Amino acid sequence: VQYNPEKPARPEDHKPFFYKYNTRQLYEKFSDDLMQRAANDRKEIEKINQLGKYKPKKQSLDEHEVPEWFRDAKLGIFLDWGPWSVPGYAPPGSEGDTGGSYPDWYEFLMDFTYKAYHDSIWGEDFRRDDFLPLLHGNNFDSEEYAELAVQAGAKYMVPFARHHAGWTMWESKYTFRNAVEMGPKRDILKELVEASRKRDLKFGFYFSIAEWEYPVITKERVSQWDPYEDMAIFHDGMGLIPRPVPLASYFPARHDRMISGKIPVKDYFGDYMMPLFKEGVDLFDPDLVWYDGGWGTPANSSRVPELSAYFYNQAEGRKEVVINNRAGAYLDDKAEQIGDYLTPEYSIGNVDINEPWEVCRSISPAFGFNWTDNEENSLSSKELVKMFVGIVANNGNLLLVINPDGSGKLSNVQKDRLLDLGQWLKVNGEGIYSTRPWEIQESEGNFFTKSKNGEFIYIHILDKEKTTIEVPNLNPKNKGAISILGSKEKVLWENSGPITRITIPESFKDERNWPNKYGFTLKVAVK
Amino acid sequence: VQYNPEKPARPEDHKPFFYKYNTRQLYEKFSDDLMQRAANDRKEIEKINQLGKYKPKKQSLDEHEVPEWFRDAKLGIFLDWGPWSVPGYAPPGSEGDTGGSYPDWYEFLMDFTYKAYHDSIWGEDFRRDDFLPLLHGNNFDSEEYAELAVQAGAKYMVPFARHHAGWTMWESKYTFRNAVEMGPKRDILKELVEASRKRDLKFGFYFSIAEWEYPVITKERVSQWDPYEDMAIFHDGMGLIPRPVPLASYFPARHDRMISGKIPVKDYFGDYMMPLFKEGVDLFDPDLVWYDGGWGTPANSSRVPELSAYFYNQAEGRKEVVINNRAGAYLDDKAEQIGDYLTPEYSIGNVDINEPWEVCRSISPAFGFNWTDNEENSLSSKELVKMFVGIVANNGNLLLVINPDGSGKLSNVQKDRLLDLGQWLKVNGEGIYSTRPWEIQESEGNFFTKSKNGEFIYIHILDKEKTTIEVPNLNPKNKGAISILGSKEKVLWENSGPITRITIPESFKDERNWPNKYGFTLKVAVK
Ligand code: NA
Ligand code: NA
Repeated sequence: VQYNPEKPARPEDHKPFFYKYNTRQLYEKFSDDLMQRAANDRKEIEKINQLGKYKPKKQSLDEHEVPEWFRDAKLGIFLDWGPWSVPGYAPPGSEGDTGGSYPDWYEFLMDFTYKAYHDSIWGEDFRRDDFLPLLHGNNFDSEEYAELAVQAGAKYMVPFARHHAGWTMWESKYTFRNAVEMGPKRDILKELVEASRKRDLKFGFYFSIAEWEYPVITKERVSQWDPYEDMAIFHDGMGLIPRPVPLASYFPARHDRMISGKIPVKDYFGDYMMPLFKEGVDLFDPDLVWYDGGWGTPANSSRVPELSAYFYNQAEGRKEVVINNRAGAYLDDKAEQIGDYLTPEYSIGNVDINEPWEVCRSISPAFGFNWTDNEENSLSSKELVKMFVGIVANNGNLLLVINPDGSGKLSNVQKDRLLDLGQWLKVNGEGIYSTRPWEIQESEGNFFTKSKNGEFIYIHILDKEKTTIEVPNLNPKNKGAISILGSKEKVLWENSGPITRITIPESFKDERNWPNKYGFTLKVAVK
Repeated sequence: VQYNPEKPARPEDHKPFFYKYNTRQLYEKFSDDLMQRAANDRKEIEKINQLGKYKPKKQSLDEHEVPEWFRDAKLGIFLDWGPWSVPGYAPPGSEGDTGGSYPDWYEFLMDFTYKAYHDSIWGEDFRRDDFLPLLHGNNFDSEEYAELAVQAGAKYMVPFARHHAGWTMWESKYTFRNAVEMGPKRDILKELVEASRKRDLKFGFYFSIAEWEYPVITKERVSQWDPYEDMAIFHDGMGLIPRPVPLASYFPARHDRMISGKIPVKDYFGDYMMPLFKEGVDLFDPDLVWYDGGWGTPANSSRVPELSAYFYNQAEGRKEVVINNRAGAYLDDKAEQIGDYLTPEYSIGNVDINEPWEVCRSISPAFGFNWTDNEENSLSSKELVKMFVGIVANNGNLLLVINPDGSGKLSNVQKDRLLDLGQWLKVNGEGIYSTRPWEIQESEGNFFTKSKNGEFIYIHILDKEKTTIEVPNLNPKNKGAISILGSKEKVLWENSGPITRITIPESFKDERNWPNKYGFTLKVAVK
């Protein structure tokens, strides 16, 4: 029952969590029915793709274009919440190759990289699924999360609808491992989509392709030591740590309490994943699909191309939609990809400025709550603004991860950063939303954007140690063509051959006279 | 400290077992030295095989013949004792394809098939290596074990020198996972070899080829989640349950306390197994090598042919020696085998009567102590005698497994069966030792053997409901050519064309007048 979510550890009278049905019980009651229902959905998907514009082929899917709303959005919120939020930890030195830290991998890595921590803090008898009842979500207010996104200046919201251990934020007909059956006992994704739609936030559907473990029905026994000859555990390469592939032996006392709620199938992809995706799309009508966890199986074999075509086709002539690039390797036997935009993770890297892209990260290294995170290891508001503008100037969006604890509460450090960014965007948003890169992006610590129609150039000034700005080939319309967003203060400037030389007004030498203390923005009418 | 070995469960104040060195410490201190020492041993082995009669080739090894002493022995004792003896359990329904039950697989299957039992009875925090201090061996008297083998009528003794988790009954220079460092704190194999030699028992060296897990040194990291980039866990297919092959990621909090004492190497076979085998052979000068655990790697790749040639070669001119057939599949890339005799396990199956073979089993299904075993699920003395004679008549030896508890004490049920068999053999042993199959083996519940020279036929009579024995083509020498071992009672008989008809003396109708109550034996001087 009781833990402090801000310093989470084993409760004093921990009892094991047994879902009303174990995995064999779920097999005996639900598997056949689920597999029949899945067969029907697959036929529906095939027909929609038959009738529709888009076919499950790269050639066909690549012709879909990034919508204007996505290019114009610039800022999204990535709502990284789930059972992993309860322990809310990754240890020092366990960073991924991205450079990020992954508390949101705790459910898997508790038996591996994070096991020393788990053994001492939670106990060796505390299983993955024991976290599910502890994810009560009593401070999780879906209305306030949508409002916070708005107040942060975000134009889209992507909750972690279903991550790699298979727990769905929505009430599903294809799994009892869902938010109504387990944890907060409410349809969290439904609350969030309703809260988002009534605020004009675009809504993204985050969907893990593979899962770390899934119980499957087999035609032969895996080994002679197995209690069941008709059942196994399915893996692909998603977990990165080598496991038996495709099948591991199934042992109830080992597996049941890391797969609570999951109904066995013969075919993980066809019988479970495909219809679960369809259900999410059909129920929630997302504007965006954010695939993840598809590096373990080629997109050809996982059948994600059919899901991508479906998503496009059920939207055609209703709304413009977009998909990320994480469907997996697209082969025709590195590989190629499908999807509308690249998703560099934590570290921006070398980006192609010609095509819109999206970086995902939180204000710290953490993907998922880390209870040890605080002001000193997180971005300052100043650093966040600076980082955001740099992203936008280079044709990117920021999908800003936020990391609530097991109660669903967001730390003040994270709240304050979001509200400071949003308050900066309230003033300077005209130089951000619906902008495109200019022929210069960054110069002398100043950042440039242009309005998509080309009438205005914006210059974001973040450093109070500045007096003159020299901009080659700016070409202001007339001597009154330069102003400051959110201010009446007149900007004096002169041309000097090709270079425009701007003197910062006297009052703006001190950043307490700025409309917003984290930066001011010059608006330049050009032509 | 305290458990009841006859009903073993988690001690009351269990503390974790940490060997003075963990796996990284063993790597830093000992690995280099071990790998240099291994290099020297490998050169020694290569030279011995270079200069010697036998080469590491099937053609060469197959020319070695089963020694007369093995064919003449008939009965051996298989001393199945180790860390697994402490928990002393396998659950119902977990039988191998052999039909046997394997408490001696507990160390592995505690995380798999036997995990339900282990979780409730020992606890999820109780690791494999926690059993090692509990194997105190305070009732393990090596002198009495050798004497018991003699009193059972056994001619050879095969202790479980090293089983699949790698714990050596001898003090080794190639592992700290040995009987002196861990468990009874004495050189158990040394005690047993000395006790055996002074009783003229032949001595067998039981040696597992593969182990379930071994820490190995790598040239690159297995996954990005690994704490060490220079280390992994090596597996082959020996465990049967699929594992990552050849390498799994290594995690100290997961692995260290199932591999206590084991010094990491680059090459499991070359750097560890080969020199450990050599050490055992050189130190103990065994008459017999009993390989096991070689079905996970072909004999070609494990390099066991070189060990077989070595063993033969270091014995040439000193003693006649023998090897079983469990080196592994012999290929030249359904496969062939090397070794001197077949080893059907638990169930005899279809045997080739033309070549000597050996069946291994205990008086119950169990390989390894099962604390729930008792009189009612074990062979009676009568059934054991009957089973033994059937084996011998078909050209087999019985390698009779005995199963002590964690204190090293053997159950009375097991002791009584052995003493009854030995007492039957004391009387009737002339019809067993140094015998060969006759043209009839079993007929009408009677069993036949012949002396190896062909002078005598022996007929073992086990059922008191018998008055006449009719034997085709038994040609007795003269009218006084038939007697009863251990008795002066005259045996009357008549020929009737091809058939010899023997009347059982009046007194022998009741089995209380038999020299031994479990059977009497006719001795027939023939042509
Ligand atoms: Na495209
Ligand atoms: Na041979």
